[PDB]
Amino acid sequence: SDEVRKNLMDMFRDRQAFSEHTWKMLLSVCRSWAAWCKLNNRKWFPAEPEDVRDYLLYLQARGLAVKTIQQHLGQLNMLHRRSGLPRPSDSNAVSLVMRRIRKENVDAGERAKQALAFERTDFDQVRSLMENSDRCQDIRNLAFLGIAYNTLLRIAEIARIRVKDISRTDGGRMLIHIGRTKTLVSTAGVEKALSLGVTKLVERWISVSGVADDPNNYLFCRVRKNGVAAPSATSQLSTRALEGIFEATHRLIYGAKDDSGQRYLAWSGHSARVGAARDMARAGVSIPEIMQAGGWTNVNIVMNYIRGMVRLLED
Amino acid sequence: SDEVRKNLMDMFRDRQAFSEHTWKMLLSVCRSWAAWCKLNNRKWFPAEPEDVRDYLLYLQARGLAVKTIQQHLGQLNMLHRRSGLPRPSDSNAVSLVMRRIRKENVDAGERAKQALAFERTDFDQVRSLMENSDRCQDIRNLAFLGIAYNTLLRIAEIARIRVKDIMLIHALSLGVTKLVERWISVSGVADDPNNYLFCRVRKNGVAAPSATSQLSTRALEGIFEATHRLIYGAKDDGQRYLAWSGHSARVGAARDMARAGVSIPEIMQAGGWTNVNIVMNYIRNLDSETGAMVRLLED
Amino acid sequence: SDEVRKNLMDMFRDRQAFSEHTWKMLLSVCRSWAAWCKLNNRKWFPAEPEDVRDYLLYLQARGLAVKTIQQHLGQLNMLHRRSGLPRPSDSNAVSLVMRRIRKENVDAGERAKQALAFERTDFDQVRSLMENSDRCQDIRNLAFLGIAYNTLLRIAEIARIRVKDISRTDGGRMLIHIGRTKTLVSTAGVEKALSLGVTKLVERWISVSGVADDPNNYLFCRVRKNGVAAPSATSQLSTRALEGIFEATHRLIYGAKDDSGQRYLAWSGHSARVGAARDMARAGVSIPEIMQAGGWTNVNIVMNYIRGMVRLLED
Amino acid sequence: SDEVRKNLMDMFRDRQAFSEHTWKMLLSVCRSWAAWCKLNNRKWFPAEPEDVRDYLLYLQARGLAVKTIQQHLGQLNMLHRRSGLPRPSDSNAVSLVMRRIRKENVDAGERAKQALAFERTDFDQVRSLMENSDRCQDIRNLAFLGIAYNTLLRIAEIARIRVKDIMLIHALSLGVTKLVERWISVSGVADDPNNYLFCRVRKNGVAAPSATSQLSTRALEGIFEATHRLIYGAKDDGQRYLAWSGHSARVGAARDMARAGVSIPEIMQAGGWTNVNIVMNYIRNLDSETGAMVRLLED
DNA sequence: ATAACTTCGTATAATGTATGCTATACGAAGTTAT
DNA sequence: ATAACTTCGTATAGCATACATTATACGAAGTTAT
DNA sequence: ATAACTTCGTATAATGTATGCTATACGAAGTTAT
DNA sequence: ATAACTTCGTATAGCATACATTATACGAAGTTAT
Repeated sequence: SDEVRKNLMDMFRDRQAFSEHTWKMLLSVCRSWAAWCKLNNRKWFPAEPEDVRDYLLYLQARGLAVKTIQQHLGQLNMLHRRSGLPRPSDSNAVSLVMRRIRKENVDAGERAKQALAFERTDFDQVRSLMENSDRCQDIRNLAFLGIAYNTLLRIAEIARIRVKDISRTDGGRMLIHIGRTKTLVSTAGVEKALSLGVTKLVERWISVSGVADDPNNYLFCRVRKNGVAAPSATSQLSTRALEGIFEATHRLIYGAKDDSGQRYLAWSGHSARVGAARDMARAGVSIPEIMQAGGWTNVNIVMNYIRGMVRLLED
Repeated sequence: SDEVRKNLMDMFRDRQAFSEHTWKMLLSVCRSWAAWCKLNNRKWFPAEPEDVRDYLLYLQARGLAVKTIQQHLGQLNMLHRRSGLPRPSDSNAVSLVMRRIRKENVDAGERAKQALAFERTDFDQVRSLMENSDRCQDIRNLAFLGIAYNTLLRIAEIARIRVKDIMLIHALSLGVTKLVERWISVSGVADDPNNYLFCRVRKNGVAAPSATSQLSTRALEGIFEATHRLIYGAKDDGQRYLAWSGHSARVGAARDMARAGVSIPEIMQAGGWTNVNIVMNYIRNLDSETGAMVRLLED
Repeated sequence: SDEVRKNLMDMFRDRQAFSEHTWKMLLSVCRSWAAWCKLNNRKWFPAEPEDVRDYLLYLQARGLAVKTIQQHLGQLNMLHRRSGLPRPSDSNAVSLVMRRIRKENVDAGERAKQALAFERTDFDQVRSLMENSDRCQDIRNLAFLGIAYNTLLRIAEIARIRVKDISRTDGGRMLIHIGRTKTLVSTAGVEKALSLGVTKLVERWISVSGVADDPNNYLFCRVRKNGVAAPSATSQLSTRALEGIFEATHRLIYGAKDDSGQRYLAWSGHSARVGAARDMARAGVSIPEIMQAGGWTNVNIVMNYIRGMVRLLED
Repeated sequence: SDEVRKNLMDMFRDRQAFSEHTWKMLLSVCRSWAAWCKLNNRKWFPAEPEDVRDYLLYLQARGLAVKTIQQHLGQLNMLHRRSGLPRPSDSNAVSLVMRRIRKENVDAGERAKQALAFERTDFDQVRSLMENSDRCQDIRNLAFLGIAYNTLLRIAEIARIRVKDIMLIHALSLGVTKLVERWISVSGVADDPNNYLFCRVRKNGVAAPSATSQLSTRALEGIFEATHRLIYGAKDDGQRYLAWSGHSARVGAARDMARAGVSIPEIMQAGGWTNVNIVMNYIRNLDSETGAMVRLLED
């Protein structure tokens, strides 16, 4: 069909309308789906409902998580819907098997996971250890951890900060302007206040690195084995390296991980959010304020992160 | 008709897409609706709008709650979506009657009901009455109440509890932890970790632990009812919530939890709620909830 | 067209799906529109866009309010949409003239009106005067005014209360259950707490009237010239009489109205809402709580009811 | 084509359905889009999707804000709805590009701007500098600033103020009420109640009251700009908000109003807001607004 | 030679909610050991 | 017979997941100034 | 005979919000009295 | 000439009203136990 070829060419040509992560997973699912179709002598595009159902069961049988199985279906749905075609999910054979895959796996004990928490006590501990270091990598890392906990920003947002995005309060506290997040894409954006303590950690980093030479340099950059920073206004410190800082900091304090293979055995990119949430709840900060602080325009995710009547039952 | 044959095969093949409780309800609504169709000379499948409308009015006449009538329509809608057929709810007729039936029943003064509170005042009173009893069933029945009150767990949740899951149940009170021990002793459930914590107790007075079979939720409701009949005698003279039942401990738990005064999201995470709707409805007739105008008028 | 005849017959047959006020205005607009069409040799059903435009201009020229002109268009839109036909508003000639009618009238100084407020001071004043009366009509009236101010319920809701809808708190405060309102139609409904003061006023009314003989008797009923109440479980005290109480109470304290002809010269059915709102704001009750109290699931209307920097500009 | 002829006649007949400001913008967007179409050999009416898309990219290249590009599309959409024609926004192409253009400009670090605060610190400083001046314009300019700060009225609102509407303006400060009097005297606006409170003042130094003509909002913006140039000299070295302008007094008013600390719905009803969005954005970089985590970290 | 990355691919979390699904209710028929 | 349940059917109260992306998680392989 | 209604018809308020409409911004061309 | 504006065009920030009912507002005419 011609319309399908054009609808597809129009999405491609304007791929920037979507996140590059959306594109990477579109292709990754398509490889995986194409691979399966090839094994089974099956036509991979206009995907056929029954073929998709079998493929999802196949993923279930490979022991994959329910949310990953949902990702595959989702990308397949998108590809078709934007092609002008009906979704696999528009057929009962696929909608029904997806429920089934969910209900069975859940009933077998499968559960989504959460980032191990990075809380105030952790930050205070890491800070008391590292704040005496004159190594430039230690000063960067402490400043990062501090921003992460303070703001609840996601690692991709922290990496996108440039020097010029940093303003100030009357009191001297740093304010960081954030344009794009996962949930919002506007020119207003949001602004994030830093405590005087975290502000100092950041100032010290700016001072030792020299990132403020260009207002367009990214606040965070790499540091090579000789403690010399490498500011850049066109390449950012990768979110993988930001993950590494979290992981290195955990290892510093707790040693090496298991060889179990499981995720979330050490701090990760989302550890400061899970932990700042818990800390606010524990401090009696209001449920709306917690939401305000970590960009959430609704309860739920906060609830999962925050999870004794016995107090009452006694006299 | 082949596309409905396939769709019905799709349904049967992936039946595990829905709980067995869902299926029973679907089946129950279909029997009822088919029976009516025959009685009244109508074809039950595919459901035509004028017949569904008339059927809904018949259910109204029969005296059923708006929510019940919504169940019958919803199951009918499901039966048609998982065939290739159009939902009766999408006919203009059925849409209109359901608006009518809803506004018309509320006018007549129909009200949602909810579990008669089982509160501290009631738990202590029961504790008193059968604390110094040596009958196994009394010992089991105090343990159950203790857990239901203190945990706010639903009855299906409590039937699945196993002794290996144990005080912390995957947090209990002082005197509730002691009471669940006195049952555990006399019952002998500790013998297999994979035994269910609660099990039958027969007329001889001996307990029968089991890893394969759990106490039915009906039995657990029975414990609440028997505890009410014990005190207040044969159930009130033919409607609902005239004695305690499953949720009674949940409803009553929160009422004391708020009457004692503590954050609502503390209450919510107690029962595992995340949509305050329901917790508010349980707690609503308490003097702490009377709102700004009472506070202003009293000054 | 047959479909049109059936679509119309289906709406009629299930008219109970709509409020009887919706039906009364459907017919009232239809009379008015039919009358105009007849004057001008014009077919009134399937209404023709240009005919409708002329009719709205005609209403503007008769000096009617913008919201009444909108009511006429609205009922005409409903009639057609539920008939299966396109709305007059679906045509540019009608959408455009409606904007114009709004913008011009507003620009000429026309403004929507509000109920004159019935506030705490008014209630205290009326109460101090009438609470010494042994007339049964005075006891009813004081109890009504008190419920109206306490609950912010609308007059139709107050009239629909039956004795059995009245429960109690531990403290002794009356609670009234309300099923249907303007905004909601559910079997849960809402419940409304009464202060101890207002509760007493109500008890006294129950005692002198004898409305509690039947739990199905309406709380409020008529009282004849000899002070004998007439409880009923099938006829309610009309909302027009409830309006009269408000108007009689105003006259008692302030005397007769102007002969200007304007609305809102004395208290009315909505006077207790406008006034309880103002009182809460003035007392620093939270904006969300005000909303909670008068059934509003959103700000705006509260704002209009609640309407010196100079405090700040001075030292 | 006759149905578009009628629809365009519908538009012209009921033109008062839209403000003249709306019409100017519509006209401005149409000229621009027609000019482009000719330059690039495309038909400007009816707008085909691929051409609108290319036109939107051209606007991006031209360096315009996402909000500007939304204006051009919106006016084009209006032009097509009030004809019988389909909105270009409803083509898949245009939908995609607008997503792209938006995400792509935010990436590049484009930011909404807003009026440079005019706050107490600034009002007192200006008061100082031209309080003891006897030039009419200085006396008028202090009165205007006084009102703008104290009322938070928009400039179009202030141009329409008449002396019969007057201190209460259908509430002013002590020293602002005094300053508006000293202008009223020297100006002689009190002479006709239907004179506008603010009027021109010519190079000779005499005022010209008028009931028919008001000060343009451009003049009122001019008062803000002249007051900035007076102090800080020729405007900052080619973009926006480098001096005060219309809303400057509004933005600056709330900043002090919150820095001084008072309820946000008090602030909102001051300026006539009812959607906190904007008031929050003005007040946001103040130490009182730094949120729970700063409060927690500082302990 | 190696610290400290980057780039990459599979894997999976997260982002809000309305009404479609799944719970409890409870009279009562059925079942089994005492 | 019957206590003390289980299974059932159908009433009614009460949760949680499908939807369309966009983000992180983490081992591994390539990179580059020391 | 009349208080205290009821019923009724025209008239109009109210009920929530998203993005379509209407504001301000500001360089600059045009205008008029000094 | 030029101060001190107004009119303009096009940029960008910021409100408010169309949508589908459902309710009240109030004078007037009919009603009914005193």
